[PDB]
Amino acid sequence: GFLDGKRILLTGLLSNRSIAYGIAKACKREGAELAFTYVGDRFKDRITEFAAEFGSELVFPCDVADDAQIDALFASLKTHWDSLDGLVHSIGFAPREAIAGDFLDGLTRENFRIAHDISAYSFPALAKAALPMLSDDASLLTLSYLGAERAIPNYNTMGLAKAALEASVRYLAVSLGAKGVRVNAISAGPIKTLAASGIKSFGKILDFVESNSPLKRNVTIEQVGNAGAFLLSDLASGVTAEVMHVDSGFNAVVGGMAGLE
Amino acid sequence: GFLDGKRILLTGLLSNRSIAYGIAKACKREGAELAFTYVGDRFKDRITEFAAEFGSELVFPCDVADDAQIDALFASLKTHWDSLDGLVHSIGFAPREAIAGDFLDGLTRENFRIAHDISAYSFPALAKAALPMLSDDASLLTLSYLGAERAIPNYNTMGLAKAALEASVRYLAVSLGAKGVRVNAISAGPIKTLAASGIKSFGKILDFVESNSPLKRNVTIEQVGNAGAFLLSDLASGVTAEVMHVDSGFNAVVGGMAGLE
Amino acid sequence: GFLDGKRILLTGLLSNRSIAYGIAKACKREGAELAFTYVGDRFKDRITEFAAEFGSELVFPCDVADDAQIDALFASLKTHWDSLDGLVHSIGFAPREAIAGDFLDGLTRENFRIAHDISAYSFPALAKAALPMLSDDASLLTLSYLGAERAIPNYNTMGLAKAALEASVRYLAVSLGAKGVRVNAISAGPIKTLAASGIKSFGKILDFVESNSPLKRNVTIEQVGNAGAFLLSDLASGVTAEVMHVDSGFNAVVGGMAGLE
Amino acid sequence: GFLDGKRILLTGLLSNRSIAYGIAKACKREGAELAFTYVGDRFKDRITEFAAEFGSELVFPCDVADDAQIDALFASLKTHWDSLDGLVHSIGFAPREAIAGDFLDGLTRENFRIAHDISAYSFPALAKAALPMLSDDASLLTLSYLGAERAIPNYNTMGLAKAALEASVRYLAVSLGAKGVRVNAISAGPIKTLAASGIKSFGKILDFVESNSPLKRNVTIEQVGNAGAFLLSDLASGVTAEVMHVDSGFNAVVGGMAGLE
Ligand SMILES: NC(=O)c1ccc[n+]([C@@H]2O[C@H](COP(=O)([O-])OP(=O)(O)OC[C@H]3O[C@@H](n4cnc5c(N)ncnc54)[C@H](O)[C@@H]3O)[C@@H](O)[C@H]2O)c1
Ligand SMILES: NC(=O)c1ccc[n+]([C@@H]2O[C@H](COP(=O)([O-])OP(=O)(O)OC[C@H]3O[C@@H](n4cnc5c(N)ncnc54)[C@H](O)[C@@H]3O)[C@@H](O)[C@H]2O)c1
Ligand SMILES: NC(=O)c1ccc[n+]([C@@H]2O[C@H](COP(=O)([O-])OP(=O)(O)OC[C@H]3O[C@@H](n4cnc5c(N)ncnc54)[C@H](O)[C@@H]3O)[C@@H](O)[C@H]2O)c1
Ligand SMILES: NC(=O)c1ccc[n+]([C@@H]2O[C@H](COP(=O)([O-])OP(=O)(O)OC[C@H]3O[C@@H](n4cnc5c(N)ncnc54)[C@H](O)[C@@H]3O)[C@@H](O)[C@H]2O)c1
Ligand SMILES: CCc1cc(O)c(Oc2ccccc2[N+](=O)[O-])cc1F
Ligand SMILES: CCc1cc(O)c(Oc2ccccc2[N+](=O)[O-])cc1F
Ligand SMILES: CCc1cc(O)c(Oc2ccccc2[N+](=O)[O-])cc1F
Ligand SMILES: CCc1cc(O)c(Oc2ccccc2[N+](=O)[O-])cc1F
Repeated sequence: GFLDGKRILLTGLLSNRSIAYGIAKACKREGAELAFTYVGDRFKDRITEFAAEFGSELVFPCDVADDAQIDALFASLKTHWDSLDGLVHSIGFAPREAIAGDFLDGLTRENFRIAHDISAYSFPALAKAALPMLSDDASLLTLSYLGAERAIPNYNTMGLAKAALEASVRYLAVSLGAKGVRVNAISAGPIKTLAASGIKSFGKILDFVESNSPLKRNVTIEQVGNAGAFLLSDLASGVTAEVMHVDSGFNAVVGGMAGLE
Repeated sequence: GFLDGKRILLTGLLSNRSIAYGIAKACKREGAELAFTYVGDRFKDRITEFAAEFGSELVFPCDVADDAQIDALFASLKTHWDSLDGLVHSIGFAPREAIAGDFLDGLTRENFRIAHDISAYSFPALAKAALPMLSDDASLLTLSYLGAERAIPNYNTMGLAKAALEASVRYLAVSLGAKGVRVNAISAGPIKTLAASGIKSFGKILDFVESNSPLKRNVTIEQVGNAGAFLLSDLASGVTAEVMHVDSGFNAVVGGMAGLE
Repeated sequence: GFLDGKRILLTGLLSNRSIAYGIAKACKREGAELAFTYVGDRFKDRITEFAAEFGSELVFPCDVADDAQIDALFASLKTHWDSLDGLVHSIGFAPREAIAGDFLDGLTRENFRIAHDISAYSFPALAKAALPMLSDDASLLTLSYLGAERAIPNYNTMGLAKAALEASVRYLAVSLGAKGVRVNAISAGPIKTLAASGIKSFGKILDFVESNSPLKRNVTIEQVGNAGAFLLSDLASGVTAEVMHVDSGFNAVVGGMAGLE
Repeated sequence: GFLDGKRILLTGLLSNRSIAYGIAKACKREGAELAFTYVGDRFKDRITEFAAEFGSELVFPCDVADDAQIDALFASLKTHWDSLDGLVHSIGFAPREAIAGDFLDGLTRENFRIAHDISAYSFPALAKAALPMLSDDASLLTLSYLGAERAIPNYNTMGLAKAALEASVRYLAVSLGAKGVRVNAISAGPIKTLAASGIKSFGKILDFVESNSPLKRNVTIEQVGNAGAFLLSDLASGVTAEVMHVDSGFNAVVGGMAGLE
């Protein structure tokens, strides 16, 4: 397909319901060669299997809290791939209390720190670490959420982190653009994933979106994935510094103002 | 490719440098069946040829100033196509003085009217007229410009018109979304086209973008086209009500603040 | 107060519940000298009284559909005021069907035209007509609504018109800024006014905002008015081309995603 | 004036050119009672003097890196003021290399951390710490910059930090709004201040803004201050979760596309 020959590294493939699984599946379909990261030796087995069902045996540990692992990841990858065409950043984290209840109740310096460190800093950090082996027409993708633009209940500290994440997309696009590398994000709609379990009221959000988005339907990892593959391909070569919504248009409306119909 | 079987109507193919030419070329490449509109019997010959080099003999007059022609277009098309999968709105107009010099000097009620009528109203108007023969997973595309979001010199009345155009994308996405039809826009960067001749300082804008966009390069009708084809395809089924920038990221920076280096 | 000596013309004072009434009241309070417009000889009596309770006897007919009345308004005003410090644009209109039910059902070329003509074009048109007697530090205010930014049910064609209105703010700010005149808008929240009667589901919107805005309360013409007076004063001299929300922060959240609590 | 009786705490008054100095001066003028913070015992003398020229003897150390000082600040203030009506957050920091040259060259985990910790986290942290003594109609103000919205040369890591700062405004507005407290920001234009010295190319930016903003002029701490006082007053009671530009409209244009005139 439109990603033949492209070599792409995917982070954040945790289960068969992960957004990164859908992106991987679309990229593979379009002819990319894939490689994967995992967090912690315990998960090496599960990820090696995932990579195998995508025709890949390239897996590398990367806890983004750890500078050593970030540098090692790309030293390791470089032994297998001379150059890297795509990077998918599809990871994040915030302590329970930082994404539950009131925004201030759950706010601490450490909660703020961790959330921004893992969910925002890790993207340009991965970009920097990958730069030497990035090809000139490389493309970097990250995943964001509407909670960066507007206040969403329980999203809280992540919203702050995502807004910084979206800003890093713009600074990264400038910093890497002379060379030719593009940098974008997808602002995905609610998808039932493992991470989604940390958002109490996710089911409520999910229902609301289904009811109120222009398409009257929620998105899938296939849809987010197909847009992933697009942004990562040369079809999207005129596109950088862009936060693309894949949320059935939910971002663009003001919904739920029917009154107990 | 990813538009096999899709039947798509393109407006605004005036020359081999038109944005609509690039979109057509990408769609054809991806396996779409195409049909075209032209303005005025004089141009029937030139467009019939364009359609022929895309493997199509379906051409239909449509001056969007004229309700009769809008209704006739889709009565005519319906005799050849049972259903319509894609509509490309790539047209517009504003009187010379409305896009030259000071915004107020060139402002008149008629200039305002014409500009909005042709450049903004015609999109949902085409959408409405096409609705009966639109398939459920149809996709409608229009072209906008950064002048809708921020004041650009000489763009003037068009900026107002484009902002209304971008709003119509959102209302159209809601209005047609229950049925399943998606509605989006591409905010394209400066491209040397016939319409571009109406913008004095286009060459200056073109230079500035090349110099200051993250990618340090201007876009092409191929790049805008590839993103067209994407939005029009099922790869973009999670995407509606979206204004997608295809401008090498220019929208996202504040450029040219080097001082006589 | 902070508008002493300022001479300000207000449009759109229809009743004691009009947004323009609140703006007038705040400006008067802050020491402005006021003048008013009315639509149609029938309403001359009601407006002359309103002006009297603001200490003013300056009233002038202005149907913004009519170029003659726009030019006459400022010829007339010029006989009483040597110079103009403030202009409040607080007017608009769209045919019933254009702001009811589905966006496409109510869409016609004439409905589009009228809506944009009265609600959007009239602002820069008033600005142009007023320019000769505008003082260098003059300030122009218009009123918009969140329906310009995001699709709101029933708002429909007005949303398109408001988006053009908000764009005209930016082009006007550039066009009049060298001279020193500022141009801004207030994106007001839902307020029970005569115009509000044209929006079926206004009560529903009103309830939703009260329930879901950060302040858990709706705004008043006093609040919109106080922000009016601010923007019109020299306190706001660093501010132009700005769309300021006065809506208890409603614009900035994603509300109502509680599920049948 | 319009802040009589209000008791307001100001952070970030470092010199007579600080933005916080201008805000203080406007608030005092409008009848507020003021109190100030300073960083480090060395600066106690300079700030005690500043407070004295505003009729205040209330000064309190607060290095926002330090949880102990944040809690102590409001224990101390509470001994003098029963309740707090206003808080001005006008502080920040990023290591030299984090705001110089390329965005990636200067990027480190620690640089990211410090920048976000001091420039973004400290605002809601101050809000939380102040909450018990905040009155119901209290108002909190922070200062941001256009670098949060679009990539600006050399702004780099601060841009990320400011975007998180602006998001915290929205989450804080929701979290504190039921009680009635408002939370806003001013996105100020370039002003020659001590902090400005950390931005090489500040003079270039300053020149560009003067040349290209709609008002053809830069802003002052008086202008930012007057808008401060506004947001902090009951005139702005309909306004929360708002990022208000005070930058002569620079944000709203695309400037400098004249070509070597
Ligand atoms: N699911 C949604 O509704 C939704 C919507 C919009 C955006 N997103 C975003 O998409 C991305 C993926 O999340 P998801 O929905 O696929 O759920 P997920 O749980 O499947 O993926 C989360 C990933 O975060 C990774 N991760 C956590 N801490 C890490 C660390 N220290 N180092 C490396 N990786 C770490 C996990 O390993 C996991 O793969 C996230 O950035 C998330 O914010 C999700
Ligand atoms: N070229 C650029 O720099 C640029 C950038 C962003 C957006 N756009 C937009 O892309 C679209 C296409 O313009 P272009 O750049 O391809 O130049 P173009 O001249 O090739 O296309 C303009 C089209 O407008 C059509 N048109 C004018 N009046 C019409 C009417 N009454 N009825 C039907 N069609 C009419 C013309 O026939 C022509 O096909 C426009 O909407 C334009 O605003 C252009
Ligand atoms: N009330 C709300 O909820 C709300 C919210 C946001 C914005 N707005 C806007 O505020 C402005 C004022 O409306 P309102 O709420 O005060 O209701 P309103 O009915 O009191 O004011 C409407 C005004 O429109 C004027 N008008 C209509 N046609 C006109 C014409 N051809 N020429 C001159 N004037 C004409 C009317 O005379 C009337 O004064 C409008 O622009 C409206 O869109 C209202
Ligand atoms: N000057 C500009 O061009 C401009 C433009 C937009 C926004 N801003 C913002 O306005 C705010 C004020 O900066 P400024 O322009 O007045 O310059 P400034 O140097 O006068 O103010 C900076 C302040 O940061 C304070 N600060 C630094 N580290 C601190 C810490 N650990 N704890 C407490 N305070 C600390 C300093 O004490 C100083 O008062 C900043 O947030 C800045 O980002 C400035
Ligand atoms: C409500 C939408 C949503 C957004 C996320 O960023 C998301 O992913 C996370 C949520 C909380 C903490 C960390 C993550 N994450 O994987 O980045 C899950 C979701 F369901
Ligand atoms: C500066 C970028 C630009 C934007 C357009 O919308 C554009 O197209 C038009 C310009 C003026 C009037 C009408 C059109 N148009 O074809 O819609 C051409 C351009 F060069
Ligand atoms: C839902 C909020 C709202 C917005 C308006 O612009 C408004 O004013 C109008 C509504 C429809 C047509 C015309 C106007 N108007 O006075 O401009 C009334 C409202 F209640
Ligand atoms: C270019 C405009 C500008 C923005 C700032 O946030 C600014 O303030 C800082 C700049 C760098 C680091 C820290 C600060 N700060 O005081 O928050 C100074 C500026 F000149």
